[PDB]
Amino acid sequence: TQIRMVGTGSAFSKKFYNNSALVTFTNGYNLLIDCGHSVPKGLHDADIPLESIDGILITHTHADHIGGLEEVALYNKFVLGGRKIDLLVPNTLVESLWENSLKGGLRYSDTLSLSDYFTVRSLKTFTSGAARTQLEENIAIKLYPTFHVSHMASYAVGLEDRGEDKVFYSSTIFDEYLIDTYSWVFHDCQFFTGGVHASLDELLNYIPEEDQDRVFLMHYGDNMEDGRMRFALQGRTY
Amino acid sequence: TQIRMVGTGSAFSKKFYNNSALVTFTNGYNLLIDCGHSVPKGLHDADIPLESIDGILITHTHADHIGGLEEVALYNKFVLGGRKIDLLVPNTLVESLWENSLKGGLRYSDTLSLSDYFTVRSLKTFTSGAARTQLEENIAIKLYPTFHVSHMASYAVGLEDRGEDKVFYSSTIFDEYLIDTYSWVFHDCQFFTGGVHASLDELLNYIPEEDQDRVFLMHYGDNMEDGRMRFALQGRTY
Ligand SMILES: [Zn+2]
Ligand SMILES: [Zn+2]
Ligand SMILES: [Zn+2]
Ligand SMILES: [Zn+2]
Repeated sequence: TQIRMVGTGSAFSKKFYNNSALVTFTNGYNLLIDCGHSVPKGLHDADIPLESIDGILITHTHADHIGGLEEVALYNKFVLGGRKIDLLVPNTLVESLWENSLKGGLRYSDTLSLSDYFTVRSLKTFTSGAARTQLEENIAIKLYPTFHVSHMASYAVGLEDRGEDKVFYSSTIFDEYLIDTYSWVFHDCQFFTGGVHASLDELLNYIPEEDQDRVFLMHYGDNMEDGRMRFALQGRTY
Repeated sequence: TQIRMVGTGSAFSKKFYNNSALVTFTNGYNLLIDCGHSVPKGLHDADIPLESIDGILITHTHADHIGGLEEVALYNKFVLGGRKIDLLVPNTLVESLWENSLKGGLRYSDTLSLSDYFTVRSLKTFTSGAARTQLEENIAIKLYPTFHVSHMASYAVGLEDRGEDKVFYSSTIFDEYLIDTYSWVFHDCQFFTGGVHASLDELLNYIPEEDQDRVFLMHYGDNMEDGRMRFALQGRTY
């Protein structure tokens, strides 16, 4: 079980791609978390063919995480002979994904629903706590509803491979009640206080406890020229 | 009056940016045609600061031409002290731009309408022919409704500087009835017959007339390793 950060920058970064995770499990299952407009290019830069993708997980209904979904359905239905793959989407983000964010239909293959391009795996969610959803024989996913922008639902995902909790992926603002009960933690990081992201200073305000060895930062601004926490390096495996 | 192609690739290209034109007129007016998700990065690569942008023209309500509009409003309202600039939008693409394509509101500066981030210049259009709309003392724009995808309106733009027709920008499928009554013509080009783009072979089917000196190709696929018509070179001025 190893992870590869396809992109690491924020929504408006120009040096790094859209923050997306490329997780490959012990049973050969390759999972991608979020697929923005520049994520398929980040996959083409990392020299991983898109034919190896088995499932895609979605935590946003915004451009930087769903931008490349139309391109993925383009590649699968046209070149790959309509290979319908997994689109792991939480239940509350299903109707908001197709009818709204994808204009109720794709551009090049106009009208059809989302079930024609992907095998929609509606994951279970609610608002007062976490939620577990099994996928394969040893692929489990814990979903935590994170607060990003008002009147919109974002989610954090945890991954369990054959029982053991492997990595906690936040995909979120500075949430006071964390769980890091996980081996590794990748957390959204910002360089300016306020807004709709967890800032670096807010992370250092909750840091004297030596859990810093586990924390990894991501989803940051473009001016990057940079305490025990190590940033997620784009193009670095495991 | 010179043009600079910021990006030249199609929606799914990875080597070139989103097809966008950077036009600077004789009166110092700098105009950008279409602003997709990778266009602000294409501006950062071309070493043109975004503070010099005077107006933005929109011919699509799709991701590859409106993706970067939220980033432009981000830069202007936050860093530039709320410098409201020109957003040249045809009349029929106004209500479809804000309520639908921009989720009825931006992410980082949540609720407000489009008039708070830009000075909406509603351009005049109709479906049976071209339409002229004056902007400044010597900035005129001719809008031709092009057919892209069904049940959606796209537009081609022509630019007249102090009277003379300078360039015809198609931004479209293979339209049989063209006007090239213009000095220069930039046309969408595709490498595969069918779809919703004008293909290269369809252009060569309408080519024995020696008007090829005027035609320039753009908005093409990524496999580019390539009759008198010359392709638009990314990063080439005038
Ligand atoms: Zn993100
Ligand atoms: Zn987010
Ligand atoms: Zn285009
Ligand atoms: Zn188009």
